Order: sequence, then C-alpha cells, then structure tokens
Amino acid sequence: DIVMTQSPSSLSASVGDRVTITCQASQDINNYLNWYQQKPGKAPKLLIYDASNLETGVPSRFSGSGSGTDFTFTISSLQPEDIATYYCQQFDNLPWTFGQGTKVEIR
Amino acid sequence: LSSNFGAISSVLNDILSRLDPPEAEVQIDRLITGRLQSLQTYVTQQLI
Amino acid sequence: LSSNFGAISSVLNDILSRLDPPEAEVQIDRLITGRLQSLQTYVTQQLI
Amino acid sequence: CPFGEVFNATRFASVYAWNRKRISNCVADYSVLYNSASFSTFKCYGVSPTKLNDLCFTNVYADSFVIRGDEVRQIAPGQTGKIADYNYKLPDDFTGCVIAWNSNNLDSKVGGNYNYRYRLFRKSNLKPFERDISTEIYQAGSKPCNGVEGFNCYFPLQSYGFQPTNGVGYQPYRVVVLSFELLHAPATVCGPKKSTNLVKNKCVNFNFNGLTGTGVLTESNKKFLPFQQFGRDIADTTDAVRDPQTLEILDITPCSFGGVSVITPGTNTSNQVAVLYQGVNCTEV
Amino acid sequence: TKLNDLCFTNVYADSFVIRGDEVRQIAPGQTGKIADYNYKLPDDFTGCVIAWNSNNLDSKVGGNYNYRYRLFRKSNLKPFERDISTEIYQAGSKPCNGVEGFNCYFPLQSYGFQPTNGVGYQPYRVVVLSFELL
Amino acid sequence: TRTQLPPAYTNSFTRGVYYPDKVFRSSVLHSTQDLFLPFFSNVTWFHAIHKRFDNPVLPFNDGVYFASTEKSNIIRGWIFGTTLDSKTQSLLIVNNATNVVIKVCEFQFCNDPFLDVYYHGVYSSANNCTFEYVSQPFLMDLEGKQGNFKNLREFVFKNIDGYFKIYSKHTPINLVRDLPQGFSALEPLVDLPIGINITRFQTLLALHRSSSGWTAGAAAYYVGYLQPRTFLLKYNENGTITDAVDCALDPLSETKCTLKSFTVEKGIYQTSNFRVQPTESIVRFPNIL
Amino acid sequence: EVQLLESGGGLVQPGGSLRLSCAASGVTVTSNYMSWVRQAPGKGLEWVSVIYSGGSTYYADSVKGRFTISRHNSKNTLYLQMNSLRAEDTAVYYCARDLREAGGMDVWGQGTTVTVSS
Repeated sequence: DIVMTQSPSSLSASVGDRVTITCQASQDINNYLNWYQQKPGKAPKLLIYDASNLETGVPSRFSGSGSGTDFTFTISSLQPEDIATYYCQQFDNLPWTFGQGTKVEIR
Repeated sequence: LSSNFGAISSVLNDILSRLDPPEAEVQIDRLITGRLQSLQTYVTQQLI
Repeated sequence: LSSNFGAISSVLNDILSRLDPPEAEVQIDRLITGRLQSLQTYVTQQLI
Repeated sequence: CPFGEVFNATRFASVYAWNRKRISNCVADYSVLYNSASFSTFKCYGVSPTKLNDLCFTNVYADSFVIRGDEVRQIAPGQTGKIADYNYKLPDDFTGCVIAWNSNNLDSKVGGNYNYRYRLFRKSNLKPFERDISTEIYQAGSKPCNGVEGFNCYFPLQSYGFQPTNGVGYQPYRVVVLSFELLHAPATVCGPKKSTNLVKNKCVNFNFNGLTGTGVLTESNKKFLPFQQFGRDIADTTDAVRDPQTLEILDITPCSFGGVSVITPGTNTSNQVAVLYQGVNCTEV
Repeated sequence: TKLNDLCFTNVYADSFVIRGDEVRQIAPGQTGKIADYNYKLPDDFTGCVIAWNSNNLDSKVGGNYNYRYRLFRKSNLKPFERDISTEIYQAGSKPCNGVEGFNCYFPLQSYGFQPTNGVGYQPYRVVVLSFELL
Repeated sequence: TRTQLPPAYTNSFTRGVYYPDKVFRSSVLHSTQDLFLPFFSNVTWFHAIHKRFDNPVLPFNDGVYFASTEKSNIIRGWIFGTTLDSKTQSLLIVNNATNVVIKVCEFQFCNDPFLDVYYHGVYSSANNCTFEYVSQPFLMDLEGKQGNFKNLREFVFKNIDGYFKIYSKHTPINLVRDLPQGFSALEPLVDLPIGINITRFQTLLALHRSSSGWTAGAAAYYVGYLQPRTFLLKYNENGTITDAVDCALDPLSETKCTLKSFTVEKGIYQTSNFRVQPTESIVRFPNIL
Repeated sequence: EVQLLESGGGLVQPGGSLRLSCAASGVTVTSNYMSWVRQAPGKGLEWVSVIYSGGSTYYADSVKGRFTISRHNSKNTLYLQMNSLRAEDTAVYYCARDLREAGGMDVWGQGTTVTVSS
C-alpha cells in the first residue's frame, strides 16, 4: 500500500560538515517518525524522538523540524561518532515497505 | 404462520440472510417442511 | 419416487455404496420417512 | 488407465494455471490404488471415495495445483475462502473430492518462488469451470486505480511466497481435485466387472452400468432412434434396454405380479390349509 | 438492505475521533494497536462502522492537540470492556508519584490533528454501531 | 473497403425443437426446463449478396442457433474466443464437408480473416498450445442439386456446466418464399469436455474459385438466441417428437403446460398467480427521531 | 531484573527444523507488542514478523507461514519454531519490543546468527 522512500539515498561529507536529511512519506504521517542510529555492527539505537526534544546523550548540534508529511533533520557539526545510517519508516500500515536510507559517512 | 414448528423463528425472511445460501436454502426448506405439514393438516381437517 | 426431498440421489443402490452405513442408513431412513409421509397423505386423501 | 500418471506425477502446477488429467476409455480398479496410504490428506464428504469400481462415472478429472493447506480442509459444501472465491471455485453440488500433500521443501526456488500466482481480490463470485483471465482491477478507494497500483489499489496478480520455512499448518500443499458428472451419460470405465448373457421369459434383475431393475427381458418390437441408450413407457418406468456389447433392444416387464394370501378353515373344524399367490402366473408349481 | 427492518433491542453507538486510515482497521475480529488498549470489537460484532472527515473543524492552525488515545493497559481487551483508570502504571520498582518518566507513564497521548494531514490521515469522527440481539 | 449492410431480422415460428437428453421416450407428454429457442422469436439473418463484405460477430453467453439454407455450402466453420489474438487461445472449428477439425492454439489470424483458398489458409504457423482434435470421418450428402435451395443445416452449441455440446440437424428441405416453415428435432452430435468458457464467436465466410485473385458467390445464414424456458414434448407411437410447446409464450401455452395435455376442452382453469411487483421499497423516518 | 537473551541456530543441514528462544525478564509478554527482525551480515535492517497481545500473529507475504509460535509463563519466554529453514535466511535474528507512539524501540536485544548454508 504505502511505500515510504527517503528523498536522499547516499550522502557523503567530512567531519564537521552540515548534513540535511529529508524524510518524506507517500501521504501525511504524524507522531510515527523516529530518528535512529544503527551504526555498523553494533545494535541499533534510537536517538531523536518527535523531532523536537533532545534525548540524553545526543549533542545539541543535532536539530529536527517539520509538522506534517516532510520532516527535516540538520547536523551542524558532523562527528566520527555519527558514522551511521538513518532510517525513518512508516510502522503503521503493514506490510512495512523499506526506505532508501540516509547513509552518512565521514571523510 | 406465526408458529415456530420447532424452527428458529416464524419469519421466513431472516434465515435467508443468516446462513450461507447453499445451506440457507435448506434451513428455508425446513421452514417449508413445517409449514407444508401445517398445510397438510389444515387441508385434511378442512376436507374432513 | 422422482421426488427426493433433499436426497443426493434417487437410485436405491447409489446411496448405500457411496456413504458409510452410519450415514447412508440414516439417509435412507429419512428418505423412506418422506415416502411414508407421502403414503400417509395419499391414504388420508384417498380414504376421505 | 494411467494409474500412476494422475497422483504420482513428478511436478505439479500452480493455482493460476493448474494442470488437468483425464481418465476415460480404459479399465480402472481403484481399490488397490486407494489402499496405499501415500497421500497426506484425502477428503470426501458426500460422494464415494472408494466405490469408483462399483458405481463409476464416464469422465474422470484430476485438477492439480498448489494452494494453502488451511483452506484445503475448508473445501467442503457451504464453506468459502480466498481461493474458493477467486482462484478455484466449485458448484453447489460439487461431485468430487480433494487430495493434498505437503511439498514445501521441493517447490521452492533459490531466486524466489514466483512460479505460483493468484488473484488477490474479486468483486463477485466465480462461474463454474471459469478461470479469472480478465484484467479487471479491483477498486477499494474512491480514486480510480488507473489499471495499476496506487492509493488503496493493488494488482490482482500476486506471487505466493512459498518457502520451506513455513509451518506444518501453513505450508504449501499440492492439491488434486477429483471431478466427474453423474446421471448425465452412460459411464464407460468401471471396476473389474465380468459380465454374462441374458434370458427371456424368466424374470431376473438387471444392472446395466448403474441402471438397476427387476423384471422379464422380453422381445422389443418398436422402432427406435439410433442414438438411444434406453427408453421409458407411460408409467415412468424403464421400458426398454440395450445391451452395451451386442447392440440389441429388449423390453422390461416387472416380475412377481402379486402377493400371498392364506385360505384357512377354523382350527376347531380342520387344519388343512390352501394358499393363493395373488395376481401372478404360477412359477414354482 | 435489511438493516432498515431488523429488530435489535439495543444499538451501542460509540462516538469518538481518530486518524483517517485507522477506520478500516476497526473490523470484527481485526486486531491492531487500538484493538488491545482502546477499543476492540467483539468476535461476533454484528453492526456497522461510520467515519466522516472533520478536518475543517477539528484541526487548528497551531495544532489541535485536544484529542488523546490510550497506550497502556493492565490487561488485554475483552469483548466490550471499558478500562478508564487514570492511575499511572508501575512497570518497575520506581514509585510513580503522579509524574512522568520511565515505567511511569500516563497512558494518554495527544492526537496530532492538524490541517496538514492528508485525506487518509485527517481527523475522522467515527461512530461504531453494535447491534444487540438475544 | 469494409462496409456493413443493415442487420436484417427475421421471425422464427417453430424452429429449435430437440431432445433434451440422451434418454428416449415413447407415447409421453413430458416437460423439461432447458435452454431453447422461444417460439416466434428474433433471428439475425445476415447476407452476402450483391466492398460489400460483412463481418458479423455475436456473443455466446447463453447460446445461439446457426441455420444455413443454401446449396454451395460456403460457410464452413466458426472462430471462438474473446479477442482472437495471442492473449487468449482461440478456438477454430472447420468442417470441409468430410470431417471436423478443432484447434485452440496461437493462430495469427489476419486483420480481415476469411477462408481464402487457391490451387483449385487462415494461419502461417501454429504452436504454443495443448489442445487439438480431429473428428472421425462421416458421410455428408455431397450430391449436387440444381434450381431452388434444397438443403438445411442447423447447429446448436449448449453449455452444460462448462461442457460444450454441439447438436446438429442436416436435412433436405424445399424453400418456398424465403420464410422458414417446418418441423423436426435435433439429435446431439458431439461434446467438447474442456471446461473453458468462451465469450463470443465469428462465422467463416469463404472465397472459392474453380487480393484480386479470390472470388466467391453469394451466401446468407440465420442465427438464433436461446433462452432458459420450459417446453412440453409430445411423443408418438414411433416415439419421435411430433409436437413441442412453450410454457411462457401465451396463456394457452401456459394452460397446456400446466395440464400436460394438448387437447383442452371447455372450462375455467388456473396457470399461475398474478402479483404486482415491488415497485418501490418504503423506509420511513420521523421528520425534523 | 530486565534482561533479554536469545538461543537457537548453528550450522545444521538445509531442510533442518530449528527453534529460536527469546527469554525476556522484567516485562509482560502477554500484554505487549513484539516483533522478529532478521539482519544480513553487513547490511541494514530487515523486518520479518509481528506478534500482538492476545494471540494474533502476522508476517509479510513472503513469510506468510514461516513461524509456529508458543509461549511459556514459567520464565516469561517465547519459543518459535521453523520447519525446514531456508538457505539465504542465514542472518542475525532479533526479538524486539516496541513502545510505539511514546518513543519507539530505543534499545535492541542480543541477536543470534543462524546459518542454513549447504
């Protein structure tokens, strides 16, 4: 039914560079969007929820914005700890189709 | 017509809309059996 | 004879050889029940 | 008959395109073929599973495909399902039986089992012996599907994800549906039946391929159409019979023209007693 | 067709407001996120489900956050059970003295009813008509 | 240069009587519910008589009749299917007055198909199918008559639970004034136990010679339309159908169907019950509870 | 105290049935939503199946009948059987519990690698 694909598919930057991620859905989603950090090898970890409140551990450099279909994510200073893949998906209407995924690697 | 004769109900309409048609026709035919026994009794008593 | 009253077949042999006696015999019993109802109706109207 | 070419086939087809094997014009003894317990599931409800040899049928059909096992036991009169509504539908008086065997670890493919396809939705029921070959799209939402996927719209053709990993109750089952027609044509392939000749003026029982009766087999003397199998009189009785081997026409007249009555005097007066056989020309003498 | 002229002693008309797409998920026997904590239809639900869009009235420019849905419950939903307890669940050894936190959650979370939502996700006013027969 | 002539229509008086089954009967008055041709019905009568090339295509939902009254026997077969292309396997039945051949394969039919032959070919190649049938040879009356039209061919395709049974009746007749009369019965010819439903069909119009090298004469044929009705059938001493009557044509036919008799004397009778249809359904609601 | 461990898997031959076990302590299996997710070595996430509260099992279309699910309340554990596992299903498996609309699936379990190679 609903397929949710990331607007960016492969973004590569260096340490400290800005990262802009657009998370769009087929139609409007609300309160069903989370910002994760899976990282190579280690277990996935959710970092940012509701795109407005910072969680314990996440640096204040990360920001999220948007109210509706499109949610935007901004990294002012990229750090080596952020080598990861961001996945935001629609966990509402089964089956859960997969997105493009924003793989951020530092240079 | 309002008597059940051991049936679920005396309204012939409901069972057609209750069970699956390939069997709901048989649960209508049991109503037909009761009501036709009723007619048989009615006509034999009418004829006597 | 041509009236089955819900039978699966009218031939006498085409009832025993297919289903189990626990079911085939009961099928035959209710079919013969229908025949006996026909006989009662026939004799009642025939005797009036 | 090809006993092994029906049930023990090497490969089976899908529900979208199920393969049909026909049996006719041969000799079939299904007792030994049924005796072997080589089938995981074989279900019959209102029709003979075993006496195909005694009371047989003209045409035998075996439709083999692969479906879900949980709906295999749902193949019964008065039952419905996704396959029973869209892919494989049967008439109200379905004359047949179902067979199912589990083949989860052999039907699978390395690159994904796309060989099995099915219709996902249909708006109405299916006609007897109809296969859904129309490209009509099912509409669930208000916006038209435009013949393709979209908002609340899906392509009816979908692929079974039949993997060996499936559970015992949900594994794919190769299913053979056995079908025929009854009381429409003289059957040709019954069991190991040995035959014998007939006699006139001596009342006997006749069983012509399921057509049973009792009477004298006397001379037929009326002109008949060449395509006749048997005839009737005014009394709604089987009046004429044709021998399937030597094509000759004969009449039927039921035997035992009467009953028994006993003429007796009073036992205080006598004990000698006479008997009448009512209505019948005397036979025992 | 026959619902016009069928006698039922009572009709349970349940009125509320939810998100647009979740209406079809409210079906007899269907299970999901709402069928375990907020409202589950009975396995013999003989009735109807109605839902109409009300984005014009029930959506605020700044965000209409007046409608809430319940997330946690002490037990699974039985046919037509209403648990409206406001006592904070204790999912651990931490005492829940009326404040939020881990293992101390008030089971109610606000609906995001905004005009930005799409037709399939706009606030729908939903009424379920459950007919009762003896 | 394909032009279609107006669809001339004709009335069928007493055509379409046939034995409902393989069981023979004698001196009975039997009723049966079967797909028939209602008495005094519509038949589409198509011509090919003096660019003027007709291509009539008709549906096969319930069943139809095919009637030929001609001596040249130009029409030889039928094409059955839905689109007659690679999408659906198309049935082809052809009878060359000696035997009948049926093939359901990927026949690349032309845009304007016809039975054009020479050296006195509807396909170039055939493949990708699992069906083929050739009927055993039979003796058609190939003796040539002159003058007026002295042959009659009747063909029926019934659909009994997916099995397509073909019934035939070929007899010499003496046409009078282009208005068909007569009386006969149709014997079942063959059955097709395939079980694949066919939507519509086309009839074959041939070109015969002893683009610009193919010529032909004139031809015409009737097509009927079956309906699910009930008939009575009277059997004579020899047991042949000497009379058949509809059960819904006129109240006299309904009367004879109910009484199972064909000689009805004076009296007031009953046939069925009259009833005004449910013109509307009335649901009500308190005004503005 | 809260702890989630897993058991099951190895180098069994193809067509050999197996049984994963998810032992969770500190939560209630009966009244919570849970999912199973398999991940390829060196790749991204890949969801498999969902279990709700009250005995409602669903999967994707490709894994329609994959699982046979049972639970034991002696230690609040899940057992989950696959008959005749598949070759490319060699992956690391996780049993997961999602809090949904109050912060979604922050911490993951352990995850065990299952190889069904020939």
